[PDB]
Amino acid sequence: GANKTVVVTTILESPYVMMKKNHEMLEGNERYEGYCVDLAAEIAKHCGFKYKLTIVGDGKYGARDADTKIWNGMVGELVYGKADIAIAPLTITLVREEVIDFSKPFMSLGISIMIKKGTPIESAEDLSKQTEIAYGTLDSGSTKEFFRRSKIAVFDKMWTYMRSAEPSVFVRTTAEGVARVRKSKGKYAYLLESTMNEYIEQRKPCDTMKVGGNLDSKGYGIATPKGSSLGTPVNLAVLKLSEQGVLDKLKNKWWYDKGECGA
Amino acid sequence: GANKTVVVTTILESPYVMMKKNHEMLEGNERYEGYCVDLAAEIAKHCGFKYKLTIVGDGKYGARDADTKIWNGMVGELVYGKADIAIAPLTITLVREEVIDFSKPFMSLGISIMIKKGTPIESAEDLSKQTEIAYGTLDSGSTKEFFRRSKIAVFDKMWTYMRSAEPSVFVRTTAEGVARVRKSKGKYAYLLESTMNEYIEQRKPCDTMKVGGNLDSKGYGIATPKGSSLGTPVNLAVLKLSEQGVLDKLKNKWWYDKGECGA
Ligand SMILES: CC(C)S(=O)(=O)NC[C@@H](C)c1ccc(-n2cc(CO)c(C(F)(F)F)n2)cc1
Ligand SMILES: N[C@@H](CCC(=O)O)C(=O)O
Ligand SMILES: N[C@@H](CCC(=O)O)C(=O)O
Repeated sequence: GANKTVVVTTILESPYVMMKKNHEMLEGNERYEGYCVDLAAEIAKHCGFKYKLTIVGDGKYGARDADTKIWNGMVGELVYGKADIAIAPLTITLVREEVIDFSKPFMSLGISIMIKKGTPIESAEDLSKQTEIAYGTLDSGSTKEFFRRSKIAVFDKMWTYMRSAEPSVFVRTTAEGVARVRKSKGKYAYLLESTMNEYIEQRKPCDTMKVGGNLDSKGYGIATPKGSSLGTPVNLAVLKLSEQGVLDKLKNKWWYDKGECGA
Repeated sequence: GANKTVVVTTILESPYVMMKKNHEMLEGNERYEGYCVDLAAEIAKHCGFKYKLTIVGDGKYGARDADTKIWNGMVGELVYGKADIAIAPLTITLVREEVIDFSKPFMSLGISIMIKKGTPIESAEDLSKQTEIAYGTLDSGSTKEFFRRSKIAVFDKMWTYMRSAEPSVFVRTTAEGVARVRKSKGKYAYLLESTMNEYIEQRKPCDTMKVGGNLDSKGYGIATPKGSSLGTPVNLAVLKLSEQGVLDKLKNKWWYDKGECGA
């Protein structure tokens, strides 16, 4: 039919979407800033639609409950028609690509290790061969699923430890996992996406480090309900923005230019 | 209808598709080896189709002639229905994504600089600020198009030089550009994709080097004619292979394990 204001689902995750400090003075899309706030503005311009940013109610990326088969998070908001598009650091996975459409990826990432500086760990293999330092992942996301499914020996060894560890090694939010690394005196390491890991390393108090190579190679995509009319224009817009240098400019804006830990 | 043997278009490009040395003893798909030979076998298995590898007649990736609007290369083979699928290091671009379907990317790359070891160049900026050392790209591909379209100052400066340079800085095949770097005593630098650059650096005579960071961020996709029934199963297969670790294993097989220049 006639063009309608598009409901965008997204998630509070630095530096993608962040509440402006004075947000209670502000209304609508003006409450928020970040890489995905900027990317939403670009996508909507290039597709000629009006839109409203909404933070996912349950604060989750998206996983399907094994008993109910109900999708939660941003994936769930698309699946049940509560949002028209998800513009967020939402990982392209086979289990999701089957229930939602994903654009070509707008950013690459791989799973990585965050340590408190000085922690005697340089790799996933190192983590797996010891017990002094606990380690975990975010709940309700692609990292946790990577470990759960992995048939690779070292990651399977890691998963077997993590699923049964006490107290729990899993966290609800990235901020929580970061707080735990910062406050555990080197006795907790966090497995999170390289992109997030990199942003945090350049933020005060400058007490974390990314170590080792990435565990996998993947991407974030703009997601739409399966068969949405938005899917095609959205994908073309991501490719156009890539080719125009805009994605690179936005990455520099929200990563390099936001660096607080020196050169 | 009933399932038919799929015609695969591909291109002789190391280490993706390479003639086996004894190929005149061999027939059909057995003539060829490489990353994309292996990837084709995996894709066809996961999609349950039989297939025939064919080398693109004109030896080109795909560009559209500005006067005729006729597509050449592997893109042209898809557009005119001479091939059912292209399984090759074929770059996802907006001009192509509009005439063919691309899978989610199976490998990432960026444009990069190849020099003869000892060449006093470390970046694109360095190349642009001098004239002693000539530099160019492959014809009929995404690298040449990147420079031609770029609105970025340094790349526009590079393009202005390259388009008018004499003798021509452009080459028909990657092997030709590599030969020119090797035989020009440091007076020619070649702009090519990081993936290819990396493979060549680890091959005898070990006389080239990749320098500087990548100029862009993009990917190779499996391409199909627009609206092909193969598009969906092919994409799911790429995601499944990614998640299974197969793409990483194949990268190690054809890059790291093929290294001839030491550690
Ligand atoms: C035209 C650009 C917008 S594009 O689409 O290339 N995307 C732009 C860039 C940043 C990108 C490239 C490849 C990937 N990627 C995803 C996967 C797995 O899905 C893999 C691999 F190869 F490691 F398996 N790479 C993710 C992101
Ligand atoms: N980007 C991930 C969330 C972060 C993580 O799982 O580490 C997802 O889409 O589920
Ligand atoms: N992968 C490129 C060819 C190599 C290049 O242009 O450097 C393409 O699809 O056109």
